[PDB]
Amino acid sequence: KPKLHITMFPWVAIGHITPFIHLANELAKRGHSISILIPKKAHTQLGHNNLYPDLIKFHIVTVPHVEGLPAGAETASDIDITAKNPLAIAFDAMYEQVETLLYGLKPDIVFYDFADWIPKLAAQIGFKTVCYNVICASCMAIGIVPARHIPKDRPLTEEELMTPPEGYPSSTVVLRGQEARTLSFIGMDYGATKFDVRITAAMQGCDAIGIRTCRELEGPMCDYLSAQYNKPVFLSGPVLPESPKGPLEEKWEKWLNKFEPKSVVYCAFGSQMILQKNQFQELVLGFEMTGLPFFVALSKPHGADSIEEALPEGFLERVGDRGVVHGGWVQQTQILNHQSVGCFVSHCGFGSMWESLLSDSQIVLVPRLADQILNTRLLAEELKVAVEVERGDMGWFSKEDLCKAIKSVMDEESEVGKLVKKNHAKWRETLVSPGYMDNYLEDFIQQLYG
Amino acid sequence: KPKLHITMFPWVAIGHITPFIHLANELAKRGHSISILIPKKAHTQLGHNNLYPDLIKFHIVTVPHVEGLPAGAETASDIDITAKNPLAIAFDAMYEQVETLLYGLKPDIVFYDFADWIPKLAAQIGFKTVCYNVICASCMAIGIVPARHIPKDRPLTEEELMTPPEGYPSSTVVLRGQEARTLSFIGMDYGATKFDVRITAAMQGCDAIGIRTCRELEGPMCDYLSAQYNKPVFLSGPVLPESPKGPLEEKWEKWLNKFEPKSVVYCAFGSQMILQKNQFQELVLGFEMTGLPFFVALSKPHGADSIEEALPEGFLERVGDRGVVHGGWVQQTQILNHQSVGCFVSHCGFGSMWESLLSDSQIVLVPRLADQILNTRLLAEELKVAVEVERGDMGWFSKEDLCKAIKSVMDEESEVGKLVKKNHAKWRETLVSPGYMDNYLEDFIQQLYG
Ligand SMILES: O=c1ccn([C@@H]2O[C@H](COP(=O)(O)OP(=O)(O)O)[C@@H](O)[C@H]2O)c(=O)[nH]1
Ligand SMILES: O=c1ccn([C@@H]2O[C@H](COP(=O)(O)OP(=O)(O)O)[C@@H](O)[C@H]2O)c(=O)[nH]1
Repeated sequence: KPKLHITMFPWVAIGHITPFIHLANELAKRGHSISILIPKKAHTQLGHNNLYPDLIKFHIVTVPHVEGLPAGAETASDIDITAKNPLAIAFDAMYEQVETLLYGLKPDIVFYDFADWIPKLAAQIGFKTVCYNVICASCMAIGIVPARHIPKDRPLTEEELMTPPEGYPSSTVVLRGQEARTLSFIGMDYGATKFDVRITAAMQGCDAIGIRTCRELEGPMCDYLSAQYNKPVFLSGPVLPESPKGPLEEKWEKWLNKFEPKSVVYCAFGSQMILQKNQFQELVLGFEMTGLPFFVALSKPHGADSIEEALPEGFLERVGDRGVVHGGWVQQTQILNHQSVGCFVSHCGFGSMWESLLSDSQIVLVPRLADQILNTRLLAEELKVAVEVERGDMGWFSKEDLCKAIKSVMDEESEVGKLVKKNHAKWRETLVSPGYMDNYLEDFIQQLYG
Repeated sequence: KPKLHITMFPWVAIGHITPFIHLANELAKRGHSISILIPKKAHTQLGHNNLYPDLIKFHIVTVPHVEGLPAGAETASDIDITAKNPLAIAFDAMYEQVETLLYGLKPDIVFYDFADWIPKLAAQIGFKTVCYNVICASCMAIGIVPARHIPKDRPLTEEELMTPPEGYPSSTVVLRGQEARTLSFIGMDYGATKFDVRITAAMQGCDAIGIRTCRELEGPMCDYLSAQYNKPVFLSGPVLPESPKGPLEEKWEKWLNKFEPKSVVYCAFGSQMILQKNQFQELVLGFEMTGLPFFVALSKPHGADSIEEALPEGFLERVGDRGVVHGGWVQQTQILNHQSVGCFVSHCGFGSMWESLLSDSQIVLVPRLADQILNTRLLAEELKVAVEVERGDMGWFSKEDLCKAIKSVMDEESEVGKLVKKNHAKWRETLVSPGYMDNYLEDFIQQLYG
């Protein structure tokens, strides 16, 4: 059969564009032609990521200036929350450029997420569509689904956000009372329409729903979504990029080598999150309390001159060589693979979650966003491969709760540590077995053909 | 099941508002609540048509004055072609009042045709929409459809207008040669946008397409439109208003009784058309040529003192009592049912088309507008229940051509006459069968519930 030509049109945020590029590389690796339509700044930012330049082509789309849009703003990273609606309205206004490009490109299949109008173009130009979602299936399933009723005129109440929709498959993968605000985005105003109206049309318009997940983790959610929207659900798999090769930085390798195997606690909260100073101080003190060696790589809190200035007084001298607090970017995958590292404290962001699952380190989760919480519930509560830190009203976490969670996994005495480790081993050796990722890619491509 | 609440917002023309009222009367008969939004002058003209005042409510919308709009102009009837764009801009400018009214009415379903912005209000307020078209499916299918490409700049050449879209279901229901201009409206500027842009958004925005037609006549057209737009198509049926059950004027009953049964040729061209004097004279001369009794009810040409003054010299003396030319409105349906009448010459306007099909009279068609031509092609060529008069460059028809058409159906010898009568009898027996109209309405309502 001939290779497919697929055009991708993602929402204008780095967190959306990058996974599409990851999918595009896996598809082009199998010989399909991919055209990706993105703003100029994102292309300059992410242009090196193209691994198959003959097959993968970038086409620049101009972001129209509209009332309220800051000058030079093309992506979600450029704007603060005040400009949310104008960016969305600017995103909707590139309909007519996208129509012009698609007429020339003539793709077999178009991938989109937030552009609910693309199916209108599918009927006009004649192409199939996949609604491809980088975020968790549970988020979609618990949030914007026909079973849940969302009022047009008023926001959802906290109890409405807390209560899962009728037929929702899990009692475990649920939000609590204080975490409801994390789901309030589903009904938020997003340009001309509210977000749930936009997503509902995107899901109903597509030929198929695409989810960046695997059945073993999220099978019940995908079926619920398939029943709810009466659409086939295609699972690409996680589509994890090849993790960085080359030697780990020698200073870190030397410092880690001072410690015993599996004895070091590594902490990182992804590339986006920046903690507030009081939470930052509370976190480092929690690590100090454990008495174990710790390596924490975190951005300094906003407006702080340095990591040291943000630190609580006397912290450095007491810790000595036990711990490192580092303001810079680090080779996370190489550090996790180091023999000295035995525990990973993360926010359960998508990349960190999969790296934790693939690693042999103990998993401790401090989620902030709604997906991180739901994925934390899956890992800690449903699968019991991890423990979750208890958290306060704003998501705030105390040093005692963080210390107790780390100790619960790290001590050889602790029964919970043995239990999560045994469960973690069983999932890992499913997840790392040869062909597991590739089977998802192949079946996904085969589903595109249907 | 609970009754539906339906709001109708038709384009500001009497020819659009009245059929919407016809559907509204039929829907209210089955207990649904209808709110109809129209300008004040249209309400005074059409208010008596409301048969179910508890269920059907009129809400007045003010037509804003905008640059170039004639004073007091609220409908297409008020304005000449010079004001076409100002009327459209005024129609589009009543967006704010319609939005305010829709917030108050809170309808389940909204019916619209030219108001392409209505689906945007649907997304904001939360209602389903039907794009309801009084004009025939064939006109929609041949004209503004994704398969046809219309430049947003230059106009569609006569050969482009002549050529039907790719996949168009009929070879027969097509425009010929100099008729191409009759379709030129599809690309015309209509206020801020060109007409095909407005209709394309309206068709793509709706939840379903509604057509005032039946599957038996126009089924392939409806399917083509459904495939082209990837939308459900709902067939209301013709929704014919009940004929005015009144005694026929005695003078006409007496004059018709002078002649033999099925021997009289009746001619009328609808409620809108006014012939030019030269075409008017050519028409009456064609009737005289036939030698048959004739009754033609036509408006006198614009600016003419009387029908008699417009007549070619000597016409009334030669015809005597054989024929009548009447400048006034007549009871068309009762005259058709009179036993003396055997033939109906019409312009194939929508009402005259259905009345001819339901009658036992022979059908002779002289179409002027694009919908009238396509429906003439369906009746005369596709089904062969009628004959068509040949027409000249401007739609002009010669008196010799009209005489030959009438003689082809009226002469008992004519093989063509026997054929159209038999075919007409077959269709009439289907069309008048009990429950035929009501089944379409009931199925239409059931589709609305969906
Ligand atoms: O110091 C750091 C922090 C993060 N990451 C990488 O950043 C990626 C994205 O983080 P994740 O998806 O876990 O969370 P997010 O960045 O989306 O908030 C992961 O693959 C991590 O390996 C890294 O290499 N070094
Ligand atoms: O002298 C006349 C002319 C017309 N009609 C009626 O006017 C209606 C509208 O005509 P049609 O829809 O055929 O053409 P249009 O008015 O749309 O051009 C038809 O139902 C005719 O029966 C009538 O009763 N008397």
